[PDB]
Amino acid sequence: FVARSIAADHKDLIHDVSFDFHGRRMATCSSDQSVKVWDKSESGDWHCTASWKTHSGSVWRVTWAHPEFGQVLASCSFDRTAAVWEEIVQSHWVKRTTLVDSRTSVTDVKFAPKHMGLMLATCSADGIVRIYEAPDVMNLSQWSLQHEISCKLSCSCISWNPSSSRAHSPMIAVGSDDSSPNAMAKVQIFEYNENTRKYAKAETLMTVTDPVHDIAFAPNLGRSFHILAIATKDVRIFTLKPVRGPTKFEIHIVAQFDNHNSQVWRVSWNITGTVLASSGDDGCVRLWKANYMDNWKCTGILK
Amino acid sequence: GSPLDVLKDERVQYWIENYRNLLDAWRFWHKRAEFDIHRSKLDPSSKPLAQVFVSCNFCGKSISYKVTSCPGC
Amino acid sequence: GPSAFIPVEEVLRENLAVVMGLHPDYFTSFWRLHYLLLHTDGPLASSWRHYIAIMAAARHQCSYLVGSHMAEFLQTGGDPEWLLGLHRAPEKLRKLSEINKLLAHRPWLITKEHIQALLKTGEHTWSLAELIQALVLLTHCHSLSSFVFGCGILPDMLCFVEDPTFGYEDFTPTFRAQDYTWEDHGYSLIQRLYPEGGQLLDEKFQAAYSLTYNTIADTSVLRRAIWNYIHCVFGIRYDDYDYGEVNQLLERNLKVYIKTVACYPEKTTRRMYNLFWRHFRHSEKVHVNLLLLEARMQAALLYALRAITRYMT
Ligand SMILES: [Zn+2]
Repeated sequence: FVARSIAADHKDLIHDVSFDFHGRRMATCSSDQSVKVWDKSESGDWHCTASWKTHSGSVWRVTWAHPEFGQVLASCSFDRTAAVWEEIVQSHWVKRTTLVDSRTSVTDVKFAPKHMGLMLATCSADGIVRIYEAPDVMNLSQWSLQHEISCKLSCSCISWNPSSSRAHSPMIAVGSDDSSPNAMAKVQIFEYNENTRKYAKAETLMTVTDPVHDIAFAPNLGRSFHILAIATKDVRIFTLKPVRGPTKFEIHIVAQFDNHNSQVWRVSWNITGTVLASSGDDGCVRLWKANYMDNWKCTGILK
Repeated sequence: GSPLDVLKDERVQYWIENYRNLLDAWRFWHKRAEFDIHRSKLDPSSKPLAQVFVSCNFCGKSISYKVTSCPGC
Repeated sequence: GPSAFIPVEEVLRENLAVVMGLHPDYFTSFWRLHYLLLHTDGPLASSWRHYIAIMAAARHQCSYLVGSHMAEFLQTGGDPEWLLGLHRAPEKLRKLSEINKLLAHRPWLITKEHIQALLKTGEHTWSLAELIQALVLLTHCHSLSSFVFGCGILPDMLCFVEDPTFGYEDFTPTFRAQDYTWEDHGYSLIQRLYPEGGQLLDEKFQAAYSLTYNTIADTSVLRRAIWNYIHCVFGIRYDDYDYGEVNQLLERNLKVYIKTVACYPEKTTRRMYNLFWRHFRHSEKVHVNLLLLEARMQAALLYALRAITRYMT
């Protein structure tokens, strides 16, 4: 493995980088209140294409949407809002809407899987998470609010479940962050209940007490169960098997990795969903893979 | 350099049409295309070929002047 | 002629749009506001905006705006079946009629409980960005409905209203004027929830507030009188103004005219129009009958924004 340093030309901390659907574009954001888009070239070089200002607060998580709807982005910032920026044909990015409903700063925003239309979820610091929908696909300005859930605790991360089957109802994971010495769980699972058309309470991870800092669902591609990842002070991987109200689950723990000797900040899966990645305060990136017998082991250390 | 009275004659159009047909016999397609560019830029009266335009299924009207969205409705 | 109240010769010397053309700046600003509100893409659909305009104009019985608006609602993909009545309307605007009541008749009963019930979880819910457009639309349409009768412009409904015998009450928890003002407090909130709407409203408000009056026996005192009197009609009391000048600066004919226009605009008549200030020019009677919509809109917006601000505090 080799590295290629890229001139960020930012004025503050970069928070997230997200990749395009086809892997040729990537978007960056920072607490300097801006968003930049880089595209790869013929000689594998990266150069900037757009450097416009988006919000008036520190810009957190920035995501890409499926190009079936066009080249449409999203973002959240210290401004208690959320945007649905779009690129139109020289070309430039123009705003389409601004969802302003939360009294506290919005932390994370994640697009839904394709097979349920165009949706958008945002978690707020006060503990409210809300799902939006845009039934009129061709104009990304008629956004509507469909559901609202209360988490009874601060919200820090959100992750959708990409299971494309019709035997899995949609489900969303909520990552808490409160550090108050009162124990209690952090991660919770919310499951759609199409019988009643509302999101219910499915399961709650009781074995998680330390602050959760990032969360992620594993791509399925054919798997018959669900795999979860959690970015606590350690790295944990969970397995959830539905038994044939919400469905009843079986929660097992597979990995209890603690060779970062630090606080784990991020987690990220692959496309085929067989290798995991994570970064901690130590400063390097680890890769974990299964040794064909439900026995994970480290397969590289990138720094 | 023809003022718009000579070009309207039934004779001055027949020669151009017959030359174009002769060019068709040559199978000199691209030469004919270039000559058509020339004639069109030097003779406003000529109306180009009549071809197909596609039409929407809901509006019912033409799309020829969101990009993905139709301009009708 | 466009109007049966103003002579055609006067209009020629100086379908209802041409009437407002005698004022250039305000014609431009109003046309800009109308274009952004009803035609540009935004949080709501075009059909819903036209329906909102319809329901906000079918409140003063303005059989001019409940016209073209339904005549252009159909040509925008709207449902023809909806015009049978609100009973045929979807259960998404049914929550809007109760607040449409007081936004045209009795503004002072608005409070947190009304907006909260509007922003209530269920199978048909609004967001902030998609109800702030609705309330601005309703206020704009009420103001236009007042002004059109204020110029008496010459070019079913009862099946569109709930309890159509409401009306406006004279008046007598007053609204203190310089406690929540537009130029300091409300502008920030409307701009945050609606950036372009705030700027266009701002331009309209200062453009209307820079017009002169010419014929006077200091064309500012009568302006302030006609500006604050309509405000205290609604409940906002400016403490600084000395209110003797209100009665001492406007003829009782002017007062009855402005009350008839702003309260029950269907009650104005040609005799009612001409009975005040016959020795003037009609643009002078237009610049006065044309600022009342602005004052009405200002008061309505201030009350609505005071109602909404308490919901977040
Ligand atoms: Zn069409």
